[PDB]
Amino acid sequence: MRECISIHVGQAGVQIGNACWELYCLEHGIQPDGQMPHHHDSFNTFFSETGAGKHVPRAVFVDLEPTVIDEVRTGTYRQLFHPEQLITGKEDAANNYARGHYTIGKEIIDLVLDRIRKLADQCTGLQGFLVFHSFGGGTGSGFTSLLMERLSVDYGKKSKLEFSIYPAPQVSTAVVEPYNSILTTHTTLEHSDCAFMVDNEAIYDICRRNLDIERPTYTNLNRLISQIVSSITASLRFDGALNVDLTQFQTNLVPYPRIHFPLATYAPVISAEKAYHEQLSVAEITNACFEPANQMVKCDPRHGKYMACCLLYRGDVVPKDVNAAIATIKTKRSIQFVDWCPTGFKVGINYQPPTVVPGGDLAKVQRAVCMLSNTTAIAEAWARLDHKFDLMYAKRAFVHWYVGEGMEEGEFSEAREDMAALEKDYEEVGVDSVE
Amino acid sequence: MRECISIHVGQAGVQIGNACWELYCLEHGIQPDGQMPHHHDSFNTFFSETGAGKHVPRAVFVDLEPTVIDEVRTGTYRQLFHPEQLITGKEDAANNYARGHYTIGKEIIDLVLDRIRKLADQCTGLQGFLVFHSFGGGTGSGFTSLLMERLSVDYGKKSKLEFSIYPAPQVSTAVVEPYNSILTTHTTLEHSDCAFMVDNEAIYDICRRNLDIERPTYTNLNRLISQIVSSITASLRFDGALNVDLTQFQTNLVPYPRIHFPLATYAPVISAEKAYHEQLSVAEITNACFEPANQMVKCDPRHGKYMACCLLYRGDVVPKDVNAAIATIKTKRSIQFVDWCPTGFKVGINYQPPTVVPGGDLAKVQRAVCMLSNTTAIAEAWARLDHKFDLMYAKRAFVHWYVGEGMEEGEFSEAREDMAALEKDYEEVGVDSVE
Amino acid sequence: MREIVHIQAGQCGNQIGAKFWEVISDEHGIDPSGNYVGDSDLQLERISVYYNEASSHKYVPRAILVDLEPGTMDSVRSGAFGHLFRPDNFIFGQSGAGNNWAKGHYTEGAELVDSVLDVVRKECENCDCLQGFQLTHSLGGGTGSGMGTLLISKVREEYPDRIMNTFSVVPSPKVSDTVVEPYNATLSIHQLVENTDETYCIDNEALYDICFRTLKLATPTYGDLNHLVSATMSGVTTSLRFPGQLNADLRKLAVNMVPFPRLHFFMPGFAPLTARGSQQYRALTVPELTQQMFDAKNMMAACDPRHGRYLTVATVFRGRMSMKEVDEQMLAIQSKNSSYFVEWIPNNVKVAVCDIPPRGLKMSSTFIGNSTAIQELFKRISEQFTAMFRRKAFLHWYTGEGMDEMEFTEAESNMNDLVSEYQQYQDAT
Amino acid sequence: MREIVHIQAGQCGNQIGAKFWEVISDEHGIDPSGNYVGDSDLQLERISVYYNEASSHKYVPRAILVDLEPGTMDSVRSGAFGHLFRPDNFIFGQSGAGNNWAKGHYTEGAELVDSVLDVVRKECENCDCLQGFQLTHSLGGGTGSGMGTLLISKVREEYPDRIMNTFSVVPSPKVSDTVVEPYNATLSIHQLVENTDETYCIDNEALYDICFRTLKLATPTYGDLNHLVSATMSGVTTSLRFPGQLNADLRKLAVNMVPFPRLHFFMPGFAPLTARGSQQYRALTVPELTQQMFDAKNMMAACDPRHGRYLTVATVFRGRMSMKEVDEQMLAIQSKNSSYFVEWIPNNVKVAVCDIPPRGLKMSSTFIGNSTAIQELFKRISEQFTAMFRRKAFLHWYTGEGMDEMEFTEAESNMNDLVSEYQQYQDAT
Amino acid sequence: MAVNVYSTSVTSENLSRHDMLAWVNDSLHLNYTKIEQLCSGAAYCQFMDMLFPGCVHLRKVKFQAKLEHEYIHNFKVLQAAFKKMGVDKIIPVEKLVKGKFQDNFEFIQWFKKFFDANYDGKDYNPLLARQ
Ligand SMILES: Nc1nc2c(ncn2[C@@H]2O[C@H](COP(=O)(O)OP(=O)(O)OP(=O)(O)O)[C@@H](O)[C@H]2O)c(=O)[nH]1
Ligand SMILES: Nc1nc2c(ncn2[C@@H]2O[C@H](COP(=O)(O)OP(=O)(O)OP(=O)(O)O)[C@@H](O)[C@H]2O)c(=O)[nH]1
Ligand SMILES: Nc1nc2c(ncn2[C@@H]2O[C@H](COP(=O)(O)OP(=O)(O)OP(=O)(O)O)[C@@H](O)[C@H]2O)c(=O)[nH]1
Ligand SMILES: Nc1nc2c(ncn2[C@@H]2O[C@H](COP(=O)(O)OP(=O)(O)OP(=O)(O)O)[C@@H](O)[C@H]2O)c(=O)[nH]1
Ligand SMILES: [Mg+2]
Ligand SMILES: [Mg+2]
Ligand SMILES: [Mg+2]
Ligand SMILES: [Mg+2]
Repeated sequence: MRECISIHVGQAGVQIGNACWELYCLEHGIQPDGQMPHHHDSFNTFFSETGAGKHVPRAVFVDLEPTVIDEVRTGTYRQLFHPEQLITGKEDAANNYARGHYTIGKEIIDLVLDRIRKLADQCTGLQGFLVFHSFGGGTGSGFTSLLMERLSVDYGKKSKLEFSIYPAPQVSTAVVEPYNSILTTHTTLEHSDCAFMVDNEAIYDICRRNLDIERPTYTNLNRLISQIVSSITASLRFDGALNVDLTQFQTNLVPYPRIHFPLATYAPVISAEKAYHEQLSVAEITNACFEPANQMVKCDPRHGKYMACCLLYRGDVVPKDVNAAIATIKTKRSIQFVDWCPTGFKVGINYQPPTVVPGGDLAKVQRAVCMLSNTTAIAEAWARLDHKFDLMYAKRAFVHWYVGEGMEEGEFSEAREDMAALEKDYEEVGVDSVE
Repeated sequence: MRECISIHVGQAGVQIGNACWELYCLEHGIQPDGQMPHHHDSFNTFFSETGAGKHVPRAVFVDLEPTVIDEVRTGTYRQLFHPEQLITGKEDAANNYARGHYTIGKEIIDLVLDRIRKLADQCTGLQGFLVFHSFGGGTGSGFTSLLMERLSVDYGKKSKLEFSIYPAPQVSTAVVEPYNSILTTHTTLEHSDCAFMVDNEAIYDICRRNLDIERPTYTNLNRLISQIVSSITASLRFDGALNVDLTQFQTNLVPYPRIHFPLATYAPVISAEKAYHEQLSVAEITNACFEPANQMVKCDPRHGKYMACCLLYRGDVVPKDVNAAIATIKTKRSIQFVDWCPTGFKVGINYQPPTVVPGGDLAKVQRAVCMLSNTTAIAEAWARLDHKFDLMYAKRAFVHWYVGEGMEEGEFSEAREDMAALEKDYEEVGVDSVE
Repeated sequence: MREIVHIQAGQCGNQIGAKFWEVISDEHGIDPSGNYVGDSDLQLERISVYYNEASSHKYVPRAILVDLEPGTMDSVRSGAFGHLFRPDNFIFGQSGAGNNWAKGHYTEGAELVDSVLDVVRKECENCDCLQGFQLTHSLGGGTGSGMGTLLISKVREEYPDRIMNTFSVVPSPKVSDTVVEPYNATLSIHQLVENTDETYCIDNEALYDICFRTLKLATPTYGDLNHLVSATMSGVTTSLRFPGQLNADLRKLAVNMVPFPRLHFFMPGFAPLTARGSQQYRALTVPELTQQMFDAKNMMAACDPRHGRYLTVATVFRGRMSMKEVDEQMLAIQSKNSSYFVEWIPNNVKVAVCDIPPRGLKMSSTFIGNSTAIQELFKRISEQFTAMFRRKAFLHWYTGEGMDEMEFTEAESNMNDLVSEYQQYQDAT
Repeated sequence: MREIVHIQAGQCGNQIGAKFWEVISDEHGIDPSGNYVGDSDLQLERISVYYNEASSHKYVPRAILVDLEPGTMDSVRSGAFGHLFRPDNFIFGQSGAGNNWAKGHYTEGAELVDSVLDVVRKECENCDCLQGFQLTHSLGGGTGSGMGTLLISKVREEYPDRIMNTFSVVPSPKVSDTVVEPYNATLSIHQLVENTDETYCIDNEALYDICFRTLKLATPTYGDLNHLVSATMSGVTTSLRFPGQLNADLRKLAVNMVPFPRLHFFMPGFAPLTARGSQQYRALTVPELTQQMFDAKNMMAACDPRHGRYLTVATVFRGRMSMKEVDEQMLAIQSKNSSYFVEWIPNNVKVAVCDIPPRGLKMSSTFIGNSTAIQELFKRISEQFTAMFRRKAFLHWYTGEGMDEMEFTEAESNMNDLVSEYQQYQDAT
Repeated sequence: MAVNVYSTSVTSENLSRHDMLAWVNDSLHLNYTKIEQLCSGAAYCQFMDMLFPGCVHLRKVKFQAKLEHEYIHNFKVLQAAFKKMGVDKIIPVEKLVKGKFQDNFEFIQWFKKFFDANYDGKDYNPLLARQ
C-alpha cells in the first residue's frame, strides 16, 4: 500500500542494485522467473503484481555505457525486470562530469523522466526515491545531479534518500575524483533530504578483519551494502513492535539544512566458523556496532562528537535489554554527545529476523542491528577532499577537458567556495559555544 | 555467578594450560567437541555456555612464536577454544627480556587487552585473573610483566595469582636465566596479590621417587602441576562443609605486602600398584604433605620457619580427624612457627573427590590435600639467584643484547638493589625482634 | 446508562487498547467472536457502558482506533481478537507523522480529524446518556501526540459539559526513544493542560523496573507492560462498571482528586504484584495490600513521592473485604506517613470499594495519587526543551509546515508557569 | 503472640540454622512441604511464635538467611527441606568477605545491609507483638562476624526496647580454623558487649570432646555437630511455646542471668547425652539429669568451671516430673558444691519446668551458667591479638578498606577492661 | 600532559576513611559528612580545575544534582576532562552513581594518589570559583 521507487545510476549503482534485488527476491520468496511457490501486503511495496502471478520490481536502471546493462539483461535475472525499464545510452561519460551532465546526459534525461513518471503514476501511495550512485564516476555524478534537479522540479516535497560511495583517502581508481566529487557535492547539496555515505576501503578492512576473507571481490562489498539497505527498508516492508518510516529517518537524523551526511554501520558481521563460539546478545551486538573500527567510512568517530544516532534492531529483540544496553552505551566513555542534544537515540525494533543469501559470506543470525550515525568526524573527510581538489586545481589540470565539454571556471570557483562554506558551518555547529 | 579468567603466556604457560584445561573438561563432564551427555551452576565459572549446548572456555592463549599455538589449534582440543582467543605473533623474544617487553611485545599488547576486555565485560561477577607464566623465558617474563602493568591500570583491585616456574638450582635449560628472573621479579613485585612458586627440579624427584617413574617427560610434570591448580579453585566450582574463595587465599597467606611468595605441595602422590597396600587415612596424608622431601620447590623448610599455612582437603573427609591431625602436627618438633603468628593454619574441606585423567600416573584417591606454605625458607632461593646475577653482571656479560633492544644499563642497577631490599626484608621479619 | 466512548491514537494507543479490550472481554465474559458465553448475570447487568448491543445478540465495542500509518491496523485486524471490532471505526491514513508536531496537527490532522469527528458524532448520537471520553496515547510520538491533541480540542469544543481521561505515556529520563522528544512533549502537554480534565501519566522505565524487580521477569516485553497498564485502566473503570458497597464514578474521582484547574496529573499504581513462584508464601490481606500499594518502588511513574508531598490520594479496592479494616489501615498509613501529606488539606484520602474481584485473584486495589513529584518531570522536560530551542535545533522542520517561534515561546512560558505554581503550592503553610 | 525473628549470618549460621528448623518442624509436626501433619492440638496453640500463617494453611518460618557469597544458599535451596523457606528472605551477595572485618562491615556489608533491613522491617509490621531477635553467627569469619555485627548495630537503633540473643561460635584455643582469628574476634566483641542483651558462647572442640567420649562417636561430621547446638538453642525457647507448671520466657532468663550490663556471656549445656548402645542400662530420672549436666565434662564451652565460680545459673527442664524432685536436688547441688558459687549472691539457681518432652525422650534439660571462668577465654584471645598487633602483621589488609590504627586500640582497651571486671567480682567479698 | 599512577596494594600509604573525608572537606571548604555522598561528582570536577587551570568548563556542571539522571551528566564532563589531559583511568560510572561505599571508596583512593602527583602547591578560594 506504500510504494517507494529506486533509481540506479552508473555501473556501481547497477551492480549494487543487482545485489540488492537478489536479496529482496530471496527475502520475499519470489522466484527469479517472477513466480512464487508478517508475510501474506509485503511485496506490494516493491514488486508490482501483474495480471498473472508474475511480480515486476519498481526499479529504473539507467546507464550510458551499455556493457553492464547488457550483462544484467543476459544475466540470470532476465525475466524479472521490465525490459522497457532498463535504459542504456551509447557512449559513457568517461569520468567527465561535464560530459555526463551537459553534453551527453541531456539526450536521455527526457526518456528517463518519462519512465519515472509512468512508474510513479502506476502507484498511488508514493513515498520516496532511493538513488544508488557513486561519486567518482562521471556518468554517476552527472546523471545524479541531473536527476536530482529534474525530480525536485517535478515532485515538490518527497523523501529522496541516496546511497553514495565516498572516495577512499588512499585507495583510488580514478584521477579526476576530487573534481567530480566537489562538483557533485556542490550541485546536489540542496536537493537531497538525507544521503547515506559508504567507502570502499573501510568495507575492505571490515571484510578482511571481521569476516576473515583474503579474496574480497566487489560482490562481497555489494552484499554488505545490500544488507544495510534491506535493514533500513525492513520497517516499511514488515511489521514490528515499534515501526519507523523514511520520514522518521529523515526528521530524526537531519538537524540542520546543510548537515545531512550520516554514516552507516551493520552488526554482527561474523563468519560461519566463528558463529558457534559466540552467544550474540543484544548488548554485545550494540557494543560491536558502536565500536569505532566497525564503522563503514574511513574515519574515527572518536575524533569528533556524535550529533544523532538511529538504531534499528531486527529479529528476536526484547526492548528491555535493548534499553538497558543503550543506557550502558550512553554511560560509556568513548561516546560523547554535543551539548545541545540531550536526547540522542532513536530506536526501532522489527520482528523479522534477517535472511541469508545462498553462498554468501555471512552466517545466519537471529539478531541484527543497523546503526545510522550523524556525527562531526565527516568534517575531516570533507577537508581532505577539499585539499586534494585545491592541490589539483592550483595549476589548472584537466580543466581543459572540463571547459571543452561546455563548462567554465566560474563553476569551479563557486563549487570551491560552497564547499568551504559547508566545512565552516559543519565545524562551527559541532564546536561548543558559551551561553 | 562467579567468573575468573586465565591467561597463558609463553610456551610454558600454553603447555601447562593444554594439560590443565584437559582436566577441567573431565571434571565437569565436557566432551572435547563441546557437548555433554554438585551439578544442578558448576561450569559457569569457567565455561561460558553459548547459544547451543556448546561450552567455550574463558581462556586467552598469547604467544609470540606460532610454533606451539599451532599445535594446540590442530590438536585434539581443536573445536573447544574460541578461534579468536588464540593470539600469536610473528617471532619469539629469544630468551631476551627487553625484546618481549619493549620492542616486540609492545606491538601485540593492544590486541591482547582487546580480547581481555571483551571477555570481562561479558561476565558479571569477575573475581580475578589466573596467570600461568614461566620465569626464564623471554615472552614468559618480559611480556608477562607488560600484562600486569596494563591489567592493573584497567582493573584497580582484583585478585591476580601467578603460577610461576622458578629456575632450578642445578638444572638449567637456558643460560641468561639470572638476567631474566631478576628483572621480572623487580617489575611484577608491585602488581601481584599472591604468586605460587613451582620448580621443575623438585618435581623430577617427586615423580622419580614417590610415583616411581624413570621416564618423566614434560607431559607427566604438567599433569602433576595441574592438580594443584584445580584444588585451588575447587571450592568455587563445588560445594563443601567449609568453603574458601579466591580472596580468602590472598588474606591468609600474605602478612606483609612484599612477602607474597608461597610454595605449593600435593598429597597423596602414589602409583597404581602401591595404592592397595596403603590405607590412606586423613591423619597420614597431612603428615605426608608436611615431609621435607614432598615440597614442590627445591628447598628444605627445616632451614627456616613457617609464617602461615593453608590446607585444602577434598573427598570423604570428616572435620573431627582433620582438627585432630593438625593438632599432632603442631606439637611435632620438626615444624616450627614464628613468634608473632600464634594461629598458623587455615583449613578448607570439599565434598568432591579428585578425578583422574585416563592414562595418568596417579591412582584413584578418595582424599587429597593441597598445601600452600608461606615460609622463610624461600629466602635461600632469592639469595642463590642474586649470587648468579651479581657474578655475571660484574664484568657486563650478555648485556649488549639487552641494552641494544631498548633498555639502559641504569635499569639493571635499580632491579639489583630492589631484590637486595626484598632479601633482607624477608630475613629481618622472619628473625625475632627484641621486646 | 453512563456509556464511555474510547479513542485510541498511534501505535502505543493501538497496542494498549488491544490489551485493554482483551482484559475487558475477559472481565465481562465476552467470547472473541463477540457473543456472550459467561455465567453470572451481574456481567450482563451493565454491559452498555463499554460494549454496544447488536443484532443476533452480538456485542461490539464502542472504540475508535485510528492512526496515520496502516501497519498497526493491519496487525490488529489480521491478529486474533480482531473479529469483534467494527470495521467502520478502523480509520487510517497513508503516511506517518514522522515524529513531527506539524505533520501530526496540521498536515494530515485535517483529513483524519474530519473523518474521526464524523465517526465520533455518529457514535455519540447512538449513545443514550454519555458519561465521558477515554483517550490512550503517547507524548513522544508524532501521530499519537499531535492527532490526539487535535481530537481532544475538537471533542472539547463539541461537548463542553463532559469529562475525559487521557492515559498518556510520558517520556523516560534515562533513554529517549526518539531524538526530538521535548518539542512534541512540551506542545502536547501545553495543549492538554489547556483543554483536558484529568490525566494519568504513565512511564516506561518505571514499568520496566516494576516488572523486573517485583514481578521477577527476566525478559519483560511490551505485552507485559501493556498488561499492567490495562489492569490499571480496568481497575479505574470497574467502580461504575460493577456494583459495590461504596460506589464511585469518574466524576467522583475527578472532583475528589483535582483541587485546582491546572493540577490534574496523577500517578497510578496497582496491587498486588507477585511473581509466579512467590504467590503461595504470601497471605492475601488488606494490610499487605495497602503496604504494597503505598511504597514508591510500586509506582508506575518514574518519580519518587519521597521527594514531594501527596496533595490527594484515591484508592479503589476490589473483591470482598471489611470497611473497618480498610479505613483503619488508611488511618494508620496517614498517621505514620504524615510528614509526606499536605497540611492544609485534612483527611486527604478518598476510598471506594467494589464487589467483583479481578479474574484469578481474591482481591486487588488501584491507587491514584495526585502528588507534587510531577514537578520534577516537568522541570526536566522544560530544561531539555530550553536547551534545544536555545540552540535552535530541529526547528526548521516544525516551521516548514506551518508553525513559528511564537508557539514554542508561549508553550515554554506555560510550562514554566505551571511548574512554578505546582512548587509554590507544595511549599505553602 | 510474642513471636521472635530469626536472623542467620555467615556459613556457620546457615548450616546451624538449616538443622535448627529441622528440630522446630519436628516439634510442631510440620511437613517439609510446609503443611501441618501433626496429631496433638497443643502444637498449634502457639504456632505464630516461630512460624507464620499463610494461604491454604501453609506455614512459612520467620527467618532471614543472608550470606555474602552464593555458595550457601545454593545448598539450602536445592537441598531437601528448602521448599518451605520464603524465597524473598534468601538474600545473598556475590563475593565473600574474605575473612576480613573491613570487607564485611564497611565495604561489602554496606551494599547488602540496606536490603536485609527492609526485609526485617517488613516482618515486624506483619508481627503482632514482637518479642525479640535471634542471631546465629561466628566470631572468626568475615561475613558472620563483620556483617552480623552490622545488623546488630542497625537493628538495635530501630527497636531499642527489645531483647535479642546471639548464639555465637567463639574461637578455639588449640587449633585455629583461620589464621587471622584474633583480629576478627577482638573487633567483634568490642561491638557485642554494647548492643546485645545476652550471648551464648559455644566452642568446637568441647563439642568434639562431648561427641567423642559421652556420645561414643569416632567420626562426628558437622551434621552430628550442629545437631547438638540445635537442641540447646531450641530448649531455651520451648518455655513459651508450650504450657508448663512453672513457665519462663526469653526476658525472664535475662533478668536472672545478667547481674551487670557487661556480664552477659553464658555457657550452655544439655542433658541427657547417651550413646545409642548404652541407653538401656540407665533409668531416665531426675537424679542423674542434674548430676550429668553439672560436671565440666558435659559443657559446650571449652572452659572448665573449676577454675572459676558460678555467678548465677539457670536450668530449664522439659518433659514431665515432680517439682519436689527438681527442687530437692538443686539445693543438694548447691550445698555440696558450695565452694564454686559466689557468696554475695544467695540462692543463685533459677529453675523452670515445661510439660512437653523432646522427641524420643521422657525428660531432658538445658543448663545455662553465667560463670566467671569465661574470663580465661577472653584473656587468651587478648593475648594472641596483642602479639600480632605489636608486629603489625596482617594489618595492611584492614587499613586498606577503611579502618585505622586508632580503631584497634579502642577495641583492645575495651576488651582488657571487661576481663578486669570479670575477675574483680570473683575475688570480691 | 599529565602523569599517571596505578594503585594495587600499598602499605603505610593508604589513609583512613575518616582522614580521607577531612582532606576533601578541607580542600574545598564544604560539609560532606559521608564519603558515599561523593556520588555527585561535583567535588571531582572541582579537583581537576584545581590541578590544571582550565581544561574543564565549570559552568557545565551543577552542584545541586539530586536525581539518577542528573548524577550522570556531572560525570560526563569529568570524562572529557580526563581525555583532554590524556589520563587513562576508566571511570566505572555505572557503579559510582549507585552511591555505595564499595565503589565510591576505591575511586577516591585512586584519586588521592593522582592528586598528589599533579599538585604544584597553588592555592585559591573555591568559593568565588563555585559562585
Ligand atoms: N562499492 C562499489 N563501488 C563500485 C563498484 N563498481 C564501481 N564502483 C565505484 O565506481 C567508481 C568508478 O566510476 P563509475 O561510477 O563506475 O563510472 P562508470 O559507471 O564506469 O561510468 P563513467 O563515469 O562514464 O566511467 C570507482 O571509483 C568505484 O569506487 C562496485 O561494484 N561496488
Ligand atoms: N613445567 C614446565 N616448564 C616448561 C615446560 N616447557 C618449558 N618450560 C620452561 O620454560 C623455560 C623456557 O623458556 P620459555 O618460558 O618457554 O620461553 P618461550 O615460551 O619459549 O619464549 P621465548 O623466551 O621467546 O623463547 C624453561 O626453562 C622451562 O623451565 C613445560 O612443558 N613444563
Ligand atoms: N506502553 C507502551 N509504549 C509504547 C509501546 N510501543 C511504543 N511505545 C511508546 O510510544 C511511542 C511510539 O510512537 P507513536 O506515538 O506510536 O508514533 P508512531 O505510531 O510510530 O507514528 P509516528 O509518530 O508518525 O512515527 C514511542 O516513543 C514509545 O516510547 C508499547 O508497546 N507500550
Ligand atoms: N558449629 C559449626 N561451626 C562451623 C561450621 N562450619 C564452619 N564453622 C565455623 O565457622 C567458621 C566459618 O567462617 P564463616 O563465619 O562462616 O565465614 P564465611 O561464611 O565463609 O564468609 P567469609 O568469612 O568471607 O569467608 C569457621 O571458622 C568454623 O570454625 C559448622 O558446620 N558448624
Ligand atoms: Mg562506466
Ligand atoms: Mg618461546
Ligand atoms: Mg506510527
Ligand atoms: Mg563464606
